[PDB]
Amino acid sequence: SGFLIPNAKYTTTNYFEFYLPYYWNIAPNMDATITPHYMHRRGNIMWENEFRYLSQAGAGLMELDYLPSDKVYEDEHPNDDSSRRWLFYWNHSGVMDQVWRFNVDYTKVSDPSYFNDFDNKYGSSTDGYATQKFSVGYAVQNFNATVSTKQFQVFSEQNTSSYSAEPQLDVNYYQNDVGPFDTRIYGQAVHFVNTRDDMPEATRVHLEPTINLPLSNNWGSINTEAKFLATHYQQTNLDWYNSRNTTKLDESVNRVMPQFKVDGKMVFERDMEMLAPGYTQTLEPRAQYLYVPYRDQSDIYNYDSSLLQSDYSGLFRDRTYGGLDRIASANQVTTGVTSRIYDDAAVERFNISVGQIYYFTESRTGDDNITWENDDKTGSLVWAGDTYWRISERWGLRGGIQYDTRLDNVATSNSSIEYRRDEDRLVQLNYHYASPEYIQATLPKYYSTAEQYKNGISQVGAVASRPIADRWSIVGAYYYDTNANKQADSMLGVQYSSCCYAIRVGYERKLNGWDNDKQHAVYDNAIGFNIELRGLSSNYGLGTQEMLRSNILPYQNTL
Amino acid sequence: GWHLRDTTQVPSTMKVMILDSGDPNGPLSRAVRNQLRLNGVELLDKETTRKDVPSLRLGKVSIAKDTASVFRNGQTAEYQMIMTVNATVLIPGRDIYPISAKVFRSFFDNPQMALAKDNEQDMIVKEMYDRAAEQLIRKLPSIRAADIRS
Amino acid sequence: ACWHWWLEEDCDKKECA
Ligand SMILES: CCCCCCCCCCCCO[C@@H]1O[C@H](CO)[C@@H](O[C@H]2O[C@H](CO)[C@@H](O)[C@H](O)[C@H]2O)[C@H](O)[C@H]1O
Ligand SMILES: CCCCCCCCCCCCO[C@@H]1O[C@H](CO)[C@@H](O[C@H]2O[C@H](CO)[C@@H](O)[C@H](O)[C@H]2O)[C@H](O)[C@H]1O
Ligand SMILES: CCCCCCCCCCCCO[C@@H]1O[C@H](CO)[C@@H](O[C@H]2O[C@H](CO)[C@@H](O)[C@H](O)[C@H]2O)[C@H](O)[C@H]1O
Ligand SMILES: *CC(=O)N1CN(C(=O)C*)CN(C(=O)C*)C1
Repeated sequence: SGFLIPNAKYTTTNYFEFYLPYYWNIAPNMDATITPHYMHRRGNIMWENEFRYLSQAGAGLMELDYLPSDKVYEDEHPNDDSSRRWLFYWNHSGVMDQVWRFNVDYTKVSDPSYFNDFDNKYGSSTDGYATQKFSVGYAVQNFNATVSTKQFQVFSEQNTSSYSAEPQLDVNYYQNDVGPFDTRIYGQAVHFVNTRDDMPEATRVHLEPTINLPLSNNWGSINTEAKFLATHYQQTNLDWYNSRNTTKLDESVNRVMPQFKVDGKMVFERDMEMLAPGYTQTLEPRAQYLYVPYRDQSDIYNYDSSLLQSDYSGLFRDRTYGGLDRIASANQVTTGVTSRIYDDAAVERFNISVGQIYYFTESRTGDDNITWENDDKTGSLVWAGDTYWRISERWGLRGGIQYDTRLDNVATSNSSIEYRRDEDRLVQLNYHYASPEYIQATLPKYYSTAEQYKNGISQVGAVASRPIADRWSIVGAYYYDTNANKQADSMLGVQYSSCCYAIRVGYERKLNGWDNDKQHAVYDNAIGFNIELRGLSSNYGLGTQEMLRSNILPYQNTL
Repeated sequence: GWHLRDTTQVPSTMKVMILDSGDPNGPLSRAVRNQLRLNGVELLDKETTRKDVPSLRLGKVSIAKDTASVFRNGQTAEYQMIMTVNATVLIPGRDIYPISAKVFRSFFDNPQMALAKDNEQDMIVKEMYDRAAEQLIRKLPSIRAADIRS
Repeated sequence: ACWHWWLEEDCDKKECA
């Protein structure tokens, strides 16, 4: 236990700042780090305390940041009583005695502009809200029961009201040998309460009994699943919503509704010889009929249901929305097909997948607040396609396209190509696109109104990392938005690694915020150095992946 | 020249097998147990009296959720969810063969219905384990090819 | 009034109470 090497950086938000670590072993499995952070523009010292523990309940990390005073928060907020800043973070995860599960994910800030001002270690400036979760569960092989508490704090100053589950109880029971049928049951009891006092609160009790018959062969499979959904709502604090909306929520809502689903998966093979001998191509059709009756949910507030994104494996879901408030009607068939190419060692080299949903009736739920650019209701409306090609042991490419006929445009698309020799040598190109029609559909009205959200997503990203002489590592990343012809992110990093020490110099220019006065984006720079000690262990890495995680758009490996 | 799959997805020497993990009541072990139940595979209890039976040891789970695109103000637009699953197959005369499974999923962030979005994220977690289990099934008989070439 | 639990579809509220 002692002082580490103090280390400095220069940002445009804090000007020149430095860290002075001190490390402490309380007892082995418990350590702590107390770090003064002197920042010059804010003109004070933030005290950053980390405390990591390992116990029988699991492994956890606690973080406490305290800035006693702020000149800048006194400048752009003169009317507040104090300019103090604080962060509290708690991440706990563990399984005790193989049946008890404890998970804590807690993050509370003093002010909604915290992560735009300070360092991004356990949060990010990209984050729009902070999470506060507790969950305790008991899980054995045929039964699980989890109680949880989910509270969120929203950073955006348009509407800070967000609902919370205080508490939520989930019960699952399974029994897979009732004749030829497999049965399961899922129950949920959840109390929804909002931060504002004029917004209506609820208590949901849900039961879901389910039977299914699976049959399988060497070449195909079929699965028939029958399901009930019983839901009781008790809704209170209903006066303010009913005083200003045309439709009326009721205080006691019963919703009992079936679900019938037939799934069928079909497999063909072929020995393909025109590419190479021994290669095998499998063609896999898949079909699905789903029928869900229509019940009117206009008398139910939307607390925890959001519209689900429909990829190729997301085509075959039995739920249009997540959660349990909005369950859309279904009279649909989903048809998809997947071609796979295996090599002579039965290792999968290529796959391509393309599918569609045909709707016989309109998927309606009682209220239709999502807008569409045309009135297409039935027919082939949603198309999806995925691809993955492993070109060699070093190359790989992924692709995904999602088209909606109701948007009259491709909804989302992504692609990536990656060359990778080892841990240290890599090039990756990636592309992301989301249409502004789908932004107008699945996101609320000020996103389609305000200029920083209404253009959709079209970014090209280039990541590279290269060593020199097995002691220098150079890392670069460039993410660029092609709609505005403006950059989103830049990152550079040069690290010299020796036998007992390592020096890392990092640079990042990032999108951080938006200026509401002059209507343009806000960029911040950061140049910094880190010195760490080697030789105490077998860590002879060049630090490439620790530099690849250091920006607001991280590296992930796509082979 | 297409033809029906006359063979099996799981090899015939892995028709009876032992499922081992460091968390047997987890969602991964439940997904792998379900996916071996759909292929007719008989599963034995851990530390059974039956020897020369091949084994599946499930390793650790890496779930990551990171920012994949930003808006013009730098707030997140796309959340990329990553699942990495490691496992080893013990053929108890021959060899230990390691396999992996990595699952890519993707969803928008919406703060204003954020609790809704997080239930969405839980549903995505409930899918990914299942998909990861399928990829482990799709890496069963290459080991059988590696059971011949060795 | 006019409640459904089985596979019959719900209908619109301006003709039924
Ligand atoms: C998870 C378990 C869910 C259990 C809840 C569902 C159980 C099935 C409903 C039977 C409830 C007994 O309730 C009896 O039947 C119906 C159906 O709700 C009620 O009728 C109700 O209709 C609707 C609710 O959808 C509302 O207008 C109102 O709350 C009430 O009129 C009757 O007023 C009552 O006599
Ligand atoms: C078959 C399944 C496998 C397919 C794999 C997926 C491949 C995806 C390719 C990567 C995406 C390329 O990007 C694709 O082209 C352009 C932008 O370049 C977008 O196209 C859109 O924007 C451009 C200009 O912004 C205009 O022509 C128009 O408004 C619209 O077509 C597509 O909607 C997108 O899908
Ligand atoms: C394949 C991987 C590629 C790796 C290489 C990519 C990373 C290389 C670094 C790119 C960043 C340099 O990009 C350049 O940054 C400077 C930083 O002063 C910006 O310059 C900026 O200066 C100041 C900020 O101090 C602002 O007032 C000004 O409006 C802005 O122009 C430039 O507008 C941008 O063109
Ligand atoms: C109570 C009920 O279900 N119905 C069926 N009808 C529909 O229009 C759906 C006819 N009807 C009324 O118009 C009141 C009664």
